[PDB]
Amino acid sequence: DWGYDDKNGPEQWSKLYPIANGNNQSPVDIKTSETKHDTSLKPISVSYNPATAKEIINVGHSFHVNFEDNDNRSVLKGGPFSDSYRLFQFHFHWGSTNEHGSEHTVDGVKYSAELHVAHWNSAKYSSLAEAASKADGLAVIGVLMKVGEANPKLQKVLDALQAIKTKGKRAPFTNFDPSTLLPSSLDFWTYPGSLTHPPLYESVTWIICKESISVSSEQLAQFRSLLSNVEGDNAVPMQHNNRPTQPLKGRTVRASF
Ligand SMILES: NS(=O)(=O)c1ccc(NC(=O)NCCNCc2ccccc2F)cc1
Ligand SMILES: [Zn+2]
Repeated sequence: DWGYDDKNGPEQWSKLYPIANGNNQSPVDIKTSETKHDTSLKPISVSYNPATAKEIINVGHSFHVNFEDNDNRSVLKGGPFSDSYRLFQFHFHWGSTNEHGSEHTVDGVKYSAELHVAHWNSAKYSSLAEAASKADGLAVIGVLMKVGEANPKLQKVLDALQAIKTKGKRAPFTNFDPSTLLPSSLDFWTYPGSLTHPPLYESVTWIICKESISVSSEQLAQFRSLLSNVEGDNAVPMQHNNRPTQPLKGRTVRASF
């Protein structure tokens, strides 16, 4: 059972998952003086149907908001992609204090949290299960979350957490368009990488937004008040779930701007 504590956490994941030391691991530190602007990168285009929102789940180390993915009602296009990618989930990462919590960093700067909006390649594969291990299978948008003013677009998400306080609880989460959480500008960096926790598949084309979104200190406290234990056990708050940045190993981070 992998986790984020000292015994089962990121520094130990390679014992069970050798790809943790691979050549396309995520997240990374984006050094802006080493990024390569690419004129072939098209703008990011997201078109999400709020009717595809399905369910919110406490998965023990985090929580997930999942989406119906039987058709192309909610898709990501453009950027580095020729294929359409189908939305299936968004979630967050955070840290134990405000000074860190993001997974990606920019010129060494750590933000307080990070939003991940995940999609799978339905042009080429028939299911998330098939796509998840393919090099071109997944596309995740990452948004860095900077501590500051309370973000009202987070409100439905935050209000839902009281119904999924402990591990394994789930509840309907409907009529929600997560493009409302994205920053005003979709200028981005992109690089080939991986899932940021086990099974750590090197299957993700990352889209990291240049512009951050805000989150308040109290909103972050709501994330950290989620419990990793099952109902009835001693409460164990979800204090953090961000992986340290990993070596680029010769990869190039491209810039759309
Ligand atoms: N933080 S993140 O990089 O945005 C991120 C991290 C993890 C996930 N999880 C995920 O994709 N599960 C789907 C796996 N497909 C089913 C499957 C097939 C074969 C073996 C195992 C298995 F579960 C998503 C995004
Ligand atoms: Zn994530």
